[PDB]
Amino acid sequence: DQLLSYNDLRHFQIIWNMVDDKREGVIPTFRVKFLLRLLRGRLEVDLDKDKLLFKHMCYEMERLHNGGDVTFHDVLSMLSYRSVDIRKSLQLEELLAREQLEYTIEEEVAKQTIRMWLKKCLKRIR
Amino acid sequence: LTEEQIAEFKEAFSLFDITTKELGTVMRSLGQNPTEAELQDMINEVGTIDFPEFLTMMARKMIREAFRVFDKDGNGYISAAELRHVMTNLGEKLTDEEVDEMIREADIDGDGQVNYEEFVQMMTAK
Amino acid sequence: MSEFHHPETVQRLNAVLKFHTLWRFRYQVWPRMEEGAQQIACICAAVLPIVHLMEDGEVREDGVAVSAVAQQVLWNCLIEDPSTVLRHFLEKLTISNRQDELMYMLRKLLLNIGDFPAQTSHILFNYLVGLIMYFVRTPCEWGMDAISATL
Amino acid sequence: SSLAVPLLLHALSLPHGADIFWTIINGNFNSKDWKMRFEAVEKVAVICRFLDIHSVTKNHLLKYSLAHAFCCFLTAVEDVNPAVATRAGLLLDTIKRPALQGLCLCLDFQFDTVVKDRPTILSKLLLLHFLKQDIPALSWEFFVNRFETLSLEAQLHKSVRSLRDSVKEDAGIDHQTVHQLITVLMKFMAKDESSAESDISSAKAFNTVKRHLYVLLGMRLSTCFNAFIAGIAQVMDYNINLGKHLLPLVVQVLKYCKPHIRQMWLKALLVILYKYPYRDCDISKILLHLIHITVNTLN
Amino acid sequence: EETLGLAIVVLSTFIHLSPDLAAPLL
Amino acid sequence: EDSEIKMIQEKKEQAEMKRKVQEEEL
Repeated sequence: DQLLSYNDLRHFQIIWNMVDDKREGVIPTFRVKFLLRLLRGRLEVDLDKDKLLFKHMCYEMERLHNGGDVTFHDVLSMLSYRSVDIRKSLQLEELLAREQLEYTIEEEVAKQTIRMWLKKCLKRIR
Repeated sequence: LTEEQIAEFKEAFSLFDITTKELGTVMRSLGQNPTEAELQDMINEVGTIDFPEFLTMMARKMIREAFRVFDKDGNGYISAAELRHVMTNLGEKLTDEEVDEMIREADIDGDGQVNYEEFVQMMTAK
Repeated sequence: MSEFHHPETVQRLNAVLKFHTLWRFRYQVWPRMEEGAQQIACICAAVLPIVHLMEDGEVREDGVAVSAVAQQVLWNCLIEDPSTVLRHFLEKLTISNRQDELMYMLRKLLLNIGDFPAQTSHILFNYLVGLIMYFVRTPCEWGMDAISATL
Repeated sequence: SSLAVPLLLHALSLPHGADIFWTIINGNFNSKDWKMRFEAVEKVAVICRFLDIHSVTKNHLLKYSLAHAFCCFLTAVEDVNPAVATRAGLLLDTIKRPALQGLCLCLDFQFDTVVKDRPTILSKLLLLHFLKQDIPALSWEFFVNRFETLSLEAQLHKSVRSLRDSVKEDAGIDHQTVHQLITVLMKFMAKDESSAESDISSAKAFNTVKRHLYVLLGMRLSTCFNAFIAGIAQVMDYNINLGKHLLPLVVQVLKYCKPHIRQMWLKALLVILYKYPYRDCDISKILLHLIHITVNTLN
Repeated sequence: EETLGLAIVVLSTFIHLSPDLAAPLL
Repeated sequence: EDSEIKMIQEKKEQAEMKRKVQEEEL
């Protein structure tokens, strides 16, 4: 339950084979955000009630390539990080780089939320 | 919704216009290839499908304390030149006329340390 | 500016001990005034004569002093907190013309005593960083004067 | 300048010359234009850095003129224009240490002879210790020479002008100058370590400082005791080796023969035992009397 | 006066940090 | 944050210096 077993890994490769149908190995620009919308089962995450982690994962998916493509060896390692408790099961260089990335990406999503709120004030006033 | 989203999901939803099983074909012409569970999760938030309800489901799929991201000394106020030069300059399209309209709806006090609480209060005056 | 330009030392010593006694009670008075009457400058006017009296001296032999006692009462004036001699003091630091002699006195005071704790120096350096935070808040176009005044 | 300096030192070794040089440095240094102050501090720096030690020790008013030049040089460190202040501070660095020792010896001679100018000189000397501390601006031989000079100024019962424009008798006043020297002494031992026991030199000097610090400070209407309590707390806070070395003589003289000085008194007895192995016999017993004094001098 | 109160405060800390300095068995 | 990589860099750096002084002293 703390780590992804073979049933959850099998569910991830079924949903990867079902979302990538054109058989070359990549996910294109148009369909990177539509990948985690239908993950259910033992990794049940919905559109509501988990919005902060939703926007956090949504910003983690579009930071390492500056948009565009994500490959078959990046996203599963990041979910493998996110699906386990990282406080006592991680080492010092990786934990320190992980908490620095977590702090700077939390600061960046705070900037993004206050920026879209400023946009919302622009459209509300005018 | 924005007119980009209105026109986009208009031309997405006017191709297979109600019914139930056409939702997957509209979304398949739109890019995703969902499951039956994802379908029933969309229909379990509210088969009959209309144009603004489809718009809201797609948007769903994708305050005062906010300014404390942009405040550091904790006095409850933020300098007017600093708040202006990070509001209109740090990225997206905030032109000089409409940010002059923002400064005149935000710095009616004019002290030099804009009271963002006063700003938000006038914002919801309606 | 006249009872401290009053050239008798010990009357100014009485006045600054009165200043220290009112300096001891600067926190009691948030509910001590009349309830309802809360709803329905002393620093900058005294630090100059404090360093003026530091400069002045007299041969006090009857168990009294001039520079030494003034040194000790300025210490006790700031033995509480470096920020309580800054938060009630940074409000009155906007006049550049005056600020030149102000920072000049502030140089001469630690030039006079020279031996001081190191926690207050590190926290003053931290409050200089706070001044730079204020600079981030109020960039203007200036800088050479501020960095000379600091350096 | 290297050619000009022994000729000018030959000129100032004669009568009528020191007055002209006095008026020259007065009109150059006290000017209302800051460029004259600028040029005066550079020129007095160039005279100071081309001087010798034993070549000056025969003429009186040569030493007086060089002392006034040096004290105006030290006075320009705190001038109101920042450029002259930073220039005097950085140009004080570029002086060879024998010339600064000779200048300090001339200033100590002028402190020894002239009477009415002892307020200012100590302030200048404190600035000297604050800026150029590698040269012994203050040392224990300096204090024993001033101890014998205040003894000759105290236990015994001119024509030159006053250098106060350079900046601008047996009971109290000489004793107040002694007290002022005690305050400078407490500042000295608080500031530096001054290990007189690390060398075999200055053992008799430091020993003479403690002996006569016992004798002339040991008569409860003086200004020395409260300043000694005001100083020894920072002494014990900053120094440890000489602090432990001098502690028992501090407690021998505490009551050998008052609100805020009681506050510093209890601060003193607070820092007597914070890191210090005091533990002896016939001395710790008086701490029992001390808590008796917690019900004696309060009662 | 708060001076005497702070005197008992510092005698209090004086004995709190180390009992051997003041009245170990006295 | 980045005070870890500099330690391993100076470790291999002082390894190169001790290799160099070992190759030239003998």
